[PDB]
Amino acid sequence: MRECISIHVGQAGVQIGNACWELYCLEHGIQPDGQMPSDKTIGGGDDSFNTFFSETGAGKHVPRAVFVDLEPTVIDEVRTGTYRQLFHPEQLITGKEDAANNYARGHYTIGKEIIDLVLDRIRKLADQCTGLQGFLVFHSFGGGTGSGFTSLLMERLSVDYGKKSKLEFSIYPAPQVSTAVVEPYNSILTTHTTLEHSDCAFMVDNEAIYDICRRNLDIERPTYTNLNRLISQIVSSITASLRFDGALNVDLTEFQTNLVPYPRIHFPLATYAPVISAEKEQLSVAEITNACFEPANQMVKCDPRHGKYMACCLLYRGDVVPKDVNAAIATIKTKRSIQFVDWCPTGFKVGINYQPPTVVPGGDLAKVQRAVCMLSNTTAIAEAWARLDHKFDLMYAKRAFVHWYVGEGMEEGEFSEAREDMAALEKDYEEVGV
Amino acid sequence: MYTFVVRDENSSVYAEVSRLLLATGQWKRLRKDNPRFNLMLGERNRLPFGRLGHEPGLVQLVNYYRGADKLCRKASLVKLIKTSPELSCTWFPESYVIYEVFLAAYNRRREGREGNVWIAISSEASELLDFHVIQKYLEKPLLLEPGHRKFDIRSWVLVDHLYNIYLYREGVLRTSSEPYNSDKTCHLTNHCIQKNYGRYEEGNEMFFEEFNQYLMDALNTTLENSILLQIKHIIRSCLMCIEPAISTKHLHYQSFQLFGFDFMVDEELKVWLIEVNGAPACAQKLYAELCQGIVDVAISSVFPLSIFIKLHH
Amino acid sequence: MEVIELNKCTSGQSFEVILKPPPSLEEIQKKLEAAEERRKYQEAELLKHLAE
Amino acid sequence: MREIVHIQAGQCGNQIGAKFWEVISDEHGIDPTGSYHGDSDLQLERINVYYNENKYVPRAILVDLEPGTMDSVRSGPFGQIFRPDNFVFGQSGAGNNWAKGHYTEGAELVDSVLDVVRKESESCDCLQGFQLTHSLGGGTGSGMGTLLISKIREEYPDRIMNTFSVMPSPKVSDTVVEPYNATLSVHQLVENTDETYCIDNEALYDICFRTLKLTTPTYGDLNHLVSATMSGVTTCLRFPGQLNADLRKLAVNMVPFPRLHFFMPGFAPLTSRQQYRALTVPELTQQMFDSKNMMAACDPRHGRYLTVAAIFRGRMSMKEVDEQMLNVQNKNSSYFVEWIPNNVKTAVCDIPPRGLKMSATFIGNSTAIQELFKRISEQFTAMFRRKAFLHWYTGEGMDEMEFTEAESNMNDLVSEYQQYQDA
Ligand SMILES: COc1cc([C@@H]2c3cc4c(cc3[C@@H](Nc3ccc5ncccc5c3)[C@H]3COC(=O)[C@H]23)OCO4)cc(OC)c1OC
Ligand SMILES: Nc1nc2c(ncn2[C@@H]2O[C@H](COP(=O)(O)OP(=O)(O)OP(=O)(O)O)[C@@H](O)[C@H]2O)c(=O)[nH]1
Ligand SMILES: Nc1ncnc2c1ncn2[C@@H]1O[C@H](COP(=O)(O)OP(=O)(O)CP(=O)(O)O)[C@@H](O)[C@H]1O
Ligand SMILES: Nc1nc2c(ncn2[C@@H]2O[C@H](COP(=O)(O)OP(=O)(O)O)[C@@H](O)[C@H]2O)c(=O)[nH]1
Ligand SMILES: [Ca+2]
Ligand SMILES: [Mg+2]
Ligand SMILES: [Mg+2]
Repeated sequence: MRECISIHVGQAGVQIGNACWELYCLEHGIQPDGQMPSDKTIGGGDDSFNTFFSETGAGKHVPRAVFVDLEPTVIDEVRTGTYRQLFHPEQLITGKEDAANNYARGHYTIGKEIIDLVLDRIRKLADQCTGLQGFLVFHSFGGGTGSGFTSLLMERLSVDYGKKSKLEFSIYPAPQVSTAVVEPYNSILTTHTTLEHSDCAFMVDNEAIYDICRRNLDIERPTYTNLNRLISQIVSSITASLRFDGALNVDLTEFQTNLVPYPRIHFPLATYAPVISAEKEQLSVAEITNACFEPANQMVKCDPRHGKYMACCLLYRGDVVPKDVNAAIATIKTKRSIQFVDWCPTGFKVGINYQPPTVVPGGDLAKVQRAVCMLSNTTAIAEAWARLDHKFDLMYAKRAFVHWYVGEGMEEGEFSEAREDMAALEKDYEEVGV
Repeated sequence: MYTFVVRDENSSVYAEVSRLLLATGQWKRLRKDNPRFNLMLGERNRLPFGRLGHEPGLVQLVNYYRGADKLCRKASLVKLIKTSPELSCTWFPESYVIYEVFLAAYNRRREGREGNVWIAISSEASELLDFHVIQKYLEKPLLLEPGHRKFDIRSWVLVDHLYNIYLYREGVLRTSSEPYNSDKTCHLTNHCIQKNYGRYEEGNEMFFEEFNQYLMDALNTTLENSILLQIKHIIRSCLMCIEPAISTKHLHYQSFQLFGFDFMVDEELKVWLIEVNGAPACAQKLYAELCQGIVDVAISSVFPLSIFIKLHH
Repeated sequence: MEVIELNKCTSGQSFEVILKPPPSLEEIQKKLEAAEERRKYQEAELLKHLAE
Repeated sequence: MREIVHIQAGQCGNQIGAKFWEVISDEHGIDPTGSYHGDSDLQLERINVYYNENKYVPRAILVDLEPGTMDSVRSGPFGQIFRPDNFVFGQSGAGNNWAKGHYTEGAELVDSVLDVVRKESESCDCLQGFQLTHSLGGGTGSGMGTLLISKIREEYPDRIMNTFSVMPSPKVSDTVVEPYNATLSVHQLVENTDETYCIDNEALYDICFRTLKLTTPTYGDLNHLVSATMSGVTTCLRFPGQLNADLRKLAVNMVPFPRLHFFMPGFAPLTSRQQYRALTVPELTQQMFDSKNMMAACDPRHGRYLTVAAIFRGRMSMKEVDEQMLNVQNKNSSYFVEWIPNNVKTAVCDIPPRGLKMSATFIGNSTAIQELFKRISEQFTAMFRRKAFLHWYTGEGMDEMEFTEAESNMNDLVSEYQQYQDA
């Protein structure tokens, strides 16, 4: 059994981290106090759920998690929340003043002041691991901490844990939900600095989550709690294979092996189905599988029909058997525009976990008998890089807001280095995709 | 008040469509690069589909179907017809894309020495390859009288955001003025290539009322029965074939598009598909009526304030 | 068509279906410290201006 | 960061300053004695931003070269809420003379103000910066106020400086030298503030006359408008929300270039010191973007918005707010620069101000603000090309060169706004 350490950075990472660990606890039968009646090995064990939870002699199951924010108000909610007993004080790390939506303030000015403290607290979690496989890092592209401190931590993790895998869940900026005016700048600065250091990154476009919340849950004005509970369901789909018995994606290295043949192009597109309003009809394997190809169920809005596939995994949860998957795949392939790159086999890796998805009691989502998350590495996701790159271009041509970054010690040249990297990234997609 | 931007200045059709939309006092034209638009009259080339449909609280519509080029590029049409199961195709001339199988079938025509002319117009191969798609030349066209003239038919077809397929009831015959010699002014019917020009009809353009009167008088048949059942068939086959690849049914932005299909009628009153034009112009006499219908069924159906045959609902 | 690598357990199963074959701690520290020096320089010009 | 340190200087500064503490003390449920008597917990969540603590004392410092206005505060209703040691006054006044406030009389007093400032900044868990209320047309708030801003910046170079600055207008004027004091001050503000709300006494007057139908407004009528605005634009600093804003995030999102940091505030519904009908969300949105609701006498239809922040207060449909805000950008998309995408932002706060069920506040960084600086530049030049009234300043040690420099710098400021209006 190899352990996974979760790192939640900034507001988006910490609140999404909060949603996930609530879900993990419900899925594993761990109570808010950390007690797990089903775990007959007290004070230890090497079960699959021990990838994410350690154990105390008192039977407490403790997340292998670090929450770090440059400001206290968000992590303070964890310290006094319903799951307060679950976390160690040393796992929650807060600065005093945040990065003011400024990548440079987060990476340079304030990151230099707190990076060693964060790395130390992570060491205390690594030192309890008999075989630590790597990190899951949760953060926004757009925040000052989420972009700037994350990329500093990413650089430092590659140094201090070189042989270890690093996966990202990144909140991609959408004006529908919030957005500082400078979020394109931060998005690109952090991608350029983190590209070398991340093995696989799952982008979640806040516009996709917002729309799914309005359209499929009939929430008029979705909140962060609406957004995060939906996001954490998808995150649970993705991380379930590390936390449960199975054969597909059982260690972080397999995510790269299954989804990322070409190292820079390491952003799989995630599609999730079904999402059903709790206040509001049981979909079939063929129906939920076909929904994986409707653009309205993607975590990033784009058209996969206009790109090429490099890898494709279907992660089922609930009442699903292989016979029904293969039939649905035969049907879909003769009706949908699914074209793979000429240098990769046209195939699906399928995983089934029999436990139906769990929902948060009193949440907006309804219990369903089966659900599926598709992870596909399509060049079509480059649409999202182009949109972002274009907004960067508009502001950078007048150097609007640049002075706040230079004011923190950054050089104007980091901007254009960053942009040129994304120009190269966009081209890598253009070659593989047509 | 709806808002639109204009990104194709050379479009005569959408110059008129914008001139009409403003003329209702309910539409407002913005600068080229304002993203806050309801409708994009976009550019022929490198239209940024990836940036459409991401503006909060804006239904966005564009006048081009992303992926429709697979029909409107000559190499692509041949590939699409050949490899689509739903097209396999008795109305598309034999075609080969070359940058060998050609030669093969060419010899099978040397065998019985039957009509072995091809276009890219030559009679022997090695003169063509020394000079793309090689396409069987239709040696027995239907010739108009008086004049022993060639022609082609241009049909205007509008696909709306619901993927309803509307055929404009006015077509155009683009006729040759020098008689047909079994030199190319009598072989290529292009409206530019002719300007003998202007003899029989104003501008080498015969409209449907007169072609139908002609066919009634000369051949004892109608435009509908002899030709138009076949045209409606080809349009529907072509566009239903690509409907899955290009449709915007559950997409974050919607599409419509005007197409010009080009047909040829041989002397057995069979219709063949020449090519599909993705950014066509209109006949001057029809600009008014057709552009208003674009506004009526493609733009107002999405943004509320028939000269069309429904091929699809 | 082909279905390969079927792994069953009590928790679920997995398989593959195939439809058609085919920086150092020093260089970072330098960056960090260079930025901090440019900040220091900019504050020095500021206090130098204010002293004028 | 949490704490803001508030400074009010001069006659106008202390009057709009006193009204501001009156309004927001009511909103946060703090009585004139400093005791909390409110019913909602949202009232206490971020009270630390503006109050020291079970009595709450405003983190406010009162400054004047004349005892008069401050004495009125100590004898008014809330005068017993301010910390007595935070009153710092002289006796000779500044004679509506920028040079006296900045160089002679104010210099004598400024070190005693910096003492109180230091005392408050040391009780701060994490200081955000400072907000100064003052007018630009007198001498204490104008001349001493900007002298303070410079000295605070020297000792706290890394904290945010923001001001509410009342601009003089001949329609509401105390003396002819106001264009001189204003031009000298704007020069300082361009260099030493991060964000300045431009409150134009001309606009406040026109609103009281033309809209609230007051044939002869007093300074009280104008200051009712100012306090309502000051409560509006600080709503997001003082109340728990989803954005939870602060002075630095405000500067980063609103100021694309360091010099262009002068904001037009706007309020709806505009009220006099009642209509019992609450407004609808379409009405708040149309009114707050109307020029007739702008607190700086500039027509936004004469320039372009660089950035905009809006806040809606009251119980209403967030979906309707979103619908209306996106509508106004469509009907005006020519008035929002294309090189700053998504440059309009919308916040919602549940607690409305006193007396209203709904209200909207607007903060705009619009290039139309050049009209206000062109106005002041004209008035300055009309007197300065004949060296009129100059002796009041040279008699305090000032050379004519300083006037030449300040004028040129505002003219630069105007032209810099014109550059981005055409970009
Ligand atoms: C003091 O009052 C106020 C201040 C501000 C500004 C502001 C100003 C702007 C602008 C954006 C923002 C905005 N951006 C965001 C939004 C949401 C986020 N969500 C998560 C993380 C970061 C975020 C960043 C504010 C974050 O904090 C501030 O101070 C920012 O574009 C044009 O000009 C806005 C107010 O209204 C929205 C407001 O209230 C009236
Ligand atoms: N989906 C989702 N997005 C969030 C959440 N919280 C913030 N965001 C988004 O994250 C982006 C801003 O990043 P934040 O996490 O707030 O920034 P931060 O890391 O705390 O950085 P600073 O506050 O500047 O120190 C915006 O685009 C918001 O839309 C959340 O809980 N869920
Ligand atoms: N197989 C064939 N047999 C006979 N004539 C043919 C032919 N293919 C093309 N032609 C002739 O060649 C002419 C050239 O036009 P064609 O339709 O081939 O390309 P094009 O793009 O120049 C027309 P447009 O721009 O209007 O779509 C046609 O008008 C037709 O008369
Ligand atoms: N809006 C407003 N303006 C004022 C008030 N008092 C004075 N003014 C204006 O402020 C300027 C005079 O400055 P004042 O504050 O009296 O001078 P100071 O005490 O030396 O700083 C003139 O432009 C007046 O129009 C007030 O209470 N409200
Ligand atoms: Ca155990
Ligand atoms: Mg934060
Ligand atoms: Mg006075």
